[PDB]
Formats: sequence, C-alpha cells, structure tokens
Amino acid sequence: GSMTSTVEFINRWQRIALLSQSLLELAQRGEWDLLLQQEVSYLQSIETVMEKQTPPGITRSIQDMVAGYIKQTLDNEQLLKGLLQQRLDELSSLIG
Amino acid sequence: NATLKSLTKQYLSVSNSIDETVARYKAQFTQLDTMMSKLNNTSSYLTQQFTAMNKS
Repeated sequence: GSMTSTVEFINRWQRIALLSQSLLELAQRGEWDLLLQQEVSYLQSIETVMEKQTPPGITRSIQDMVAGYIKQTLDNEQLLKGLLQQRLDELSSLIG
Repeated sequence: NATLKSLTKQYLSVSNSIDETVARYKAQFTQLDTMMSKLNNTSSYLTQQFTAMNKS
C-alpha cells in the first residue's frame, strides 16, 4: 500500500535532481536548444512536488536522503545560472 | 563576370539567412533569460523545501 508511497515520494525528488543535472550538463556542452526543451520537464517536475505532499511517516533516514537530492538540485541550479549568463553575453555579442 | 541579377539573388539569399540566424539568436536569448529568472523562483522554493525536509 504505502511502501509504494515512499518510493514514489523518493522518485519525485530524484527526478528533479536528475533533470537539474541534465540541464547543467547540456549547458556545459553548449546544447542550448535541447536545454530549453529539457527545461520544460524540469519545471513540470518541480510542480509535481508542489501538487503532492510529503507523506506522513517518512523516516529520518529517508528525509535525509531526499534532503540530499534537494541540496544537489540547488547546487546545480546555482552553477547553471552562471553558464546561462555567459551564454546571454555570448548571444548579445552575436546579435549586435 | 556573373550577371547583376544573379549576384543580387545571392546577395538577398545570404541576407535572408543572416536575418533568420539573428532572429534565432534573439529568440534563444529571450528564452534563456526567461529560464534564468525562473531559476531564481525555483531556488527560493527549493531552499524552503530543504529546510522543511531537514526539520523534525
């Protein structure tokens, strides 16, 4: 019944962290068109943990595990902002 | 010694490719900038979630 609800909860956050790494690497490889496609999914995955609540009875160990995914997502997002600004500057120069 | 008409066609064709290329860059700039602003909001939400996940 609800061992399913714990893994689903875990998977929701792991997906967010996954897509966050995907975005970062796509930016690192200069794949800007794919990045913008992937962005769509990333935002949808954030919406998912807004629509669904942390279930009751998640243990400390699992909360710690998920907190790790949230931190990793923040770290990636921070790195990504720098690469984005750089690209925006690159593009302004090209645009003229 | 190519015809003027022929040179003018090439000129306009290359000019159109430049326009299309610059249009593309502007669209990409706008969307990446939008994305960057959106990361500000998501980071703010994620920071809240981290602290909530850590409580108790």
